[PDB]
Amino acid sequence: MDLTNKNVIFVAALGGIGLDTSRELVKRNLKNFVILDRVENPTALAELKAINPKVNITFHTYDVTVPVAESKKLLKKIFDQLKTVDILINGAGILDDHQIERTIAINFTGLVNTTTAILDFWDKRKGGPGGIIANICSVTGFNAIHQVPVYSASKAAVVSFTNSLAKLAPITGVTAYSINPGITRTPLVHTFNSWLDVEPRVAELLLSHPTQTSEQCGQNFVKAIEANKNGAIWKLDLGTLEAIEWTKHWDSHI
Amino acid sequence: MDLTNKNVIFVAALGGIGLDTSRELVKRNLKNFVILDRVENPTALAELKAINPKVNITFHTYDVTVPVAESKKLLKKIFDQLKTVDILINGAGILDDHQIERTIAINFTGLVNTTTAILDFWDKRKGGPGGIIANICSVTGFNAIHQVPVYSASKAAVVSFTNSLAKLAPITGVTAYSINPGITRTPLVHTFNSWLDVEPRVAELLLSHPTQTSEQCGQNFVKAIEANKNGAIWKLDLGTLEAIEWTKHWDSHI
Ligand SMILES: NC(=O)c1ccc[n+]([C@@H]2O[C@H](COP(=O)([O-])OP(=O)(O)OC[C@H]3O[C@@H](n4cnc5c(N)ncnc54)[C@H](O)[C@@H]3O)[C@@H](O)[C@H]2O)c1
Ligand SMILES: NC(=O)c1ccc[n+]([C@@H]2O[C@H](COP(=O)([O-])OP(=O)(O)OC[C@H]3O[C@@H](n4cnc5c(N)ncnc54)[C@H](O)[C@@H]3O)[C@@H](O)[C@H]2O)c1
Repeated sequence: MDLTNKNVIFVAALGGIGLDTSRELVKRNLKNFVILDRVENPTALAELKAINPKVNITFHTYDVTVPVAESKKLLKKIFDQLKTVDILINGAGILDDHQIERTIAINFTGLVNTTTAILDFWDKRKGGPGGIIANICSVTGFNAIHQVPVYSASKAAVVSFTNSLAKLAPITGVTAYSINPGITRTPLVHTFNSWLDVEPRVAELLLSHPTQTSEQCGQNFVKAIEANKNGAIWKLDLGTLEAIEWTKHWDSHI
Repeated sequence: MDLTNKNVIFVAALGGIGLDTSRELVKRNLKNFVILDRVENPTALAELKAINPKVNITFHTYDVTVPVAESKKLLKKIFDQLKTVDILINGAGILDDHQIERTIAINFTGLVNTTTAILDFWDKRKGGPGGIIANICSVTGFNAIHQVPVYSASKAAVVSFTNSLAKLAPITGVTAYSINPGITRTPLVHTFNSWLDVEPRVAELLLSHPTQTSEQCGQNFVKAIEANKNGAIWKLDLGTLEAIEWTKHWDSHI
């Protein structure tokens, strides 16, 4: 996949991992880079506009906890403007296991709802052109940080969901793969709440082991996009990029 | 784990898999068998009472979509009466990928919230005795039925969540294992909605392959309880019982 003159929507482009991924994407000579995020970051937006003024960067306010109808409304307006959208990147995430419902709504439900909304425009069954979805999950969706079990469970949900999207590609025309960063030095993991405070020092303990920077993660993120492998499960851990194999513990046979 | 004179709470005991598991549990000479389910099934309750009248069977109305505080209120009352609860079984589940939010709230969030509620009474850190949690998940949490990707992703979440609980047992005193039925002939899978109707015949196609009855599933369910393995991931597929090994794709090192 050649990103030149592509139309990309990035949900939550202006967060730690997002911003660094966004800096790399804008170097690729996108036609349109649409940022959907809950909160404006004018600094980050100004930066990204500086990096490559050939790219048309647009920002819409977007909370992923809104209902599908709301997402549909917003996507209609984007599709109306741009006509075609090549790539959707779902990047919204909260780490805070004192916030059980909000964790799940943002990390899992919200990702599912944006995806369901964009399938209205993409589904080949309704005559749509198909599309590519890049889901930011997490290595914690493979194997939990069990001191943040809710966070990890929500990421396990999106890894599964993403795997199922990729299997639906022949019906929907929409391919999908997950991007799963290992521990990355962003503000998200700087400090955070463990579930029932089983481990109040969970951030300090995590950053006592090998981490990666946002930038190395950013770089590998765009490489995974350009590889464009339907069904890939990308691990971006410790500055590297690798596709993991999902264990087949059971098969539905359909 | 000898079930004799134990106090068991079973969330959603009166459903297809539930009822058949409940029939086997009441044969074990429980002191107290507390059924929490959204809806009364008097027929099922009468049956269960008939099977072993030595067991004290109690029914409380319980929707798992209520807030933790609500679950805490209800559990307080139960713990008040019984004093001690040995085992909590979380069995609520809906299969219906036209109901995205409800699927996630019931299958994932609700499980997480009941668990979080009961830890108030169990957590050894608050001087509680600890406790045992049996989570009914699903083989779809290992490997999706991708025509019901939301359902599968919700079950992947609770598999993960349950694995993490088991790792937290040294801190909380609460051990936990999942029970993961293969396709079982209950009403749940008789007919159901695929996500975006990618496959309207998903039930008919699933029941064209080897299934198991509720009864064989029920029997194996109680065996897994009696094995009482913290951390176990029980597959109950095709009339059998086996613990699967979770792939270590990534380690947090904490
Ligand atoms: N940092 C890590 O170690 C790490 C590891 C694995 C996976 N992840 C995942 O990577 C992504 C970003 O993580 P990060 O380090 O950049 O965290 P971060 O705190 O820097 O920001 C994550 C992004 O989520 C967005 N967001 C949060 N709630 C939202 C909502 N309701 N609607 C829209 N956007 C919302 C924020 O605006 C931000 O842009 C998330 O999906 C996250 O869970 C992070
Ligand atoms: N039948 C299968 O093939 C199968 C396979 C694997 C896992 N499971 C899981 O087993 C559990 C029950 O499955 P089943 O086949 O017996 O389904 P079922 O339709 O017969 O009933 C499931 C139970 O969930 C309860 N429930 C639903 N919403 C609830 C809510 N809001 N609050 C409280 N309880 C609620 C129902 O009342 C019922 O007791 C679920 O976790 C389900 O997903 C089923």
